[PDB]
Amino acid sequence: AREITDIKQFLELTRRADVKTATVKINKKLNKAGKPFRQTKFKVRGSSSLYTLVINDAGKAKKLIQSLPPTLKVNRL
Amino acid sequence: AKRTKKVGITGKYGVRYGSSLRRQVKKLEIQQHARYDCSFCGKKTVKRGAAGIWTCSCCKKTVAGGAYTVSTAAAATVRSTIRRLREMVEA
Amino acid sequence: QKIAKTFTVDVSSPTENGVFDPASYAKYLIDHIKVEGAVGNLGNAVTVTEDGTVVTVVSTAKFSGKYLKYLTKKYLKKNQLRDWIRFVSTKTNEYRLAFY
Amino acid sequence: AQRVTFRRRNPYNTRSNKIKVVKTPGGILRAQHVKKLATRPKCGDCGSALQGISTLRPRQYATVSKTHKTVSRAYGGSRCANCVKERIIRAFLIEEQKIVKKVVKEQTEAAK
Amino acid sequence: AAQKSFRIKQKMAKAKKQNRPLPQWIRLRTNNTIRYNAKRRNWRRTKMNI
RNA sequence: GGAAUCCGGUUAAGAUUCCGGAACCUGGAUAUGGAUUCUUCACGGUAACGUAACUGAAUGUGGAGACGUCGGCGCGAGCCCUGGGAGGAGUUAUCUUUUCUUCUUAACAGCUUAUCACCCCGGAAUUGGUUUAUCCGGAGAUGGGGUCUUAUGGCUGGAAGAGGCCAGCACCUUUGCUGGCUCCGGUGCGCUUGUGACGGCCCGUGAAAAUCCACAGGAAGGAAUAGUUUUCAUGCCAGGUCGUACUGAUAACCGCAGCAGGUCUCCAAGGUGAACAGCCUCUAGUUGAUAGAAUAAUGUAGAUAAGGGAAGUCGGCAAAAUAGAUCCGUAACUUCGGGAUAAGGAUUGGCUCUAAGGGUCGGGUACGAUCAACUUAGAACUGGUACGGACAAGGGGAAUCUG
Repeated sequence: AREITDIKQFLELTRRADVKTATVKINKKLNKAGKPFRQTKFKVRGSSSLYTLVINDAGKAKKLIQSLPPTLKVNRL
Repeated sequence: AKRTKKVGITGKYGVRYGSSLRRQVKKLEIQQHARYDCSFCGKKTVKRGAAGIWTCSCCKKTVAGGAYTVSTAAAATVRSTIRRLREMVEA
Repeated sequence: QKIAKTFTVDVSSPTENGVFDPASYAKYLIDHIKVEGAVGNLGNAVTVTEDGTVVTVVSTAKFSGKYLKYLTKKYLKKNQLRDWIRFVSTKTNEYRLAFY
Repeated sequence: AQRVTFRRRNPYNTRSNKIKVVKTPGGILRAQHVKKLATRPKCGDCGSALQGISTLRPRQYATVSKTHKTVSRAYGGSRCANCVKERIIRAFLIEEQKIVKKVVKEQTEAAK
Repeated sequence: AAQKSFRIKQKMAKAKKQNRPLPQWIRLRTNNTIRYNAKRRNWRRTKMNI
């Protein structure tokens, strides 16, 4: 119930030792006039709040899932 | 225009109550609903709030007074009596 | 502002079952589409083509998918093809006629 | 035209039983109970609402930090920067007049 | 009533269990003269008066 | 009065209580980070004041809790009305780009958002600003620039994965599986409601306490070879007891009863119409009340009557007549407010036109584009002179006794 806007602040969140799980939600949207694009939502579940990171650039999305820790129970869609 | 001839504010009572009783009400309801000069800021803002209570809008000072006018005829001469009696003490 | 819309009809399924023809159906859209409220004022702003099995309107005037369904349900009522032929959208603005 | 009910067992339209009708993600109307509105804090001298102070119901002032309930001055969330201002004028001039009132009697005891 | 105290809900709990006929094996007992439940209550024939 | 919970789903019957997701509060321990510190207990702003924090006991002060009623105005929410588009259903002798319907976004959280109020610059008569309502200004207006309250709204997270509407395949099955679309507007003396700034009224000025916070005060504890802080962030634990089904009434209550009686309250669609009136419909809910056949008298309820019009009768009892709106015209008397809808007259449909009443945009230091309203007045035509066509809806006057 809280958006995280800094991508490096999102990465320090995943190693906060209560975040056991996360999810990657993909939404088909349009880029404000025409063609569709792929937005992805990186939701980590903390012990008292859910943090969300929206990523519009689908290339930068690919460099982020490899940046996730190997222990996180990532639930794709 | 001039809406009523003589009833004035008391035309809200209509035809009731007896004309001499609506004349004595009109003498005082003009006085209690009028704005008076503030003694303190010199503005005409003092309106009654309740019987004997007279509050000023700006400078917000609330002065106690008569029930329908700010200064009654009795208490004005009282204030000048005690004014006279006090200067017989300092002299 | 000027941009063209395309409303395609799939009349395949009843023409392989004999009840239906697309040529008179393609004719029926021409002499019944109202452009500014009058029939016959089509004039290249709305064209009706017919690919033998795919009827397609290319529209710049006001012409809705609600109006293509209305003119088709009006057509099947004239030719008694209701209770056999339904009008079904399979995608956005790509339509289809159902047999049985 | 979707009529609505109360959600608690108080069926009367009291002060503690206000209703705002809201649309849920189920596409239906449902009433939600709204708490009574917070008043602003008022100044201890002039009575006006004093600015910079958040307006919460009184027990919600224990959940918020110090900077929601204060301004940065003497008499922060108690007086209103103009009653504080006249307080400094009045404290200075009377206590300076008391310095005058000391020595103006020290000439009368020196000349009687 | 529909929002009760426990002392009222306790007295309906007892009077619910007394809302039954005789056990039918009672009538077969030696020298049993009880023919039927003569204290049976119904909600629309006699109110409990709490 | 009051600490704090919402959405979606599930049952034969429970749900703000269960399930999935997502929050918040209280009490409690507590660890790490951020902050503060060599000027020990933070800095910035002229100021209103700002913030991720930024020690503060005794005692004192203050605020919140904490408050009438009515009127009009502004704003919001929901509903209603309406346009395009994307689906579905109905009508189709003829007509109808048509009729109906789905198009939704909770609590909570981050950013932003306002009337009022306040601050700075400036110093106003040729008085200016301004409300629907006339109040404000040298005790500092108009103006330029700002600060705050966050009711409220917008965006994002919650959240599309949910809910909705559809389509295509499957099948004795638990019942599936897979796709789409879920979009952008407009309007208002509309209805309900909340709210704000006001105004009227009172010989009526329209509760209290728990509880919470702030301020003042400076007791006291405090770092430099290292402390201070847990009103900042995250972390951990727990939150007992009792009620929770159903009716709420022409069958669940009280009336000896499954009695035309009585019994407190919330929500509240469309048309006509001033209207929460009557009359008709949508959603939802009923179709319950012993029936069948005949149509005597007399009833009860509803009506109509030629000519006369109270002759009936204790008495115009009962019924009839009148009635809405617009325009005209209104008497005696009066406590001058009234009487008064006095009395008494005229008009009223449908259709086709005319005229007047508005919003927003660009003018360097006279106008035009465009958009959106129902109100009022008039003209022509028309009809078995009808038109408040049903519904709804004053009879009036001249006096006497009396309060």
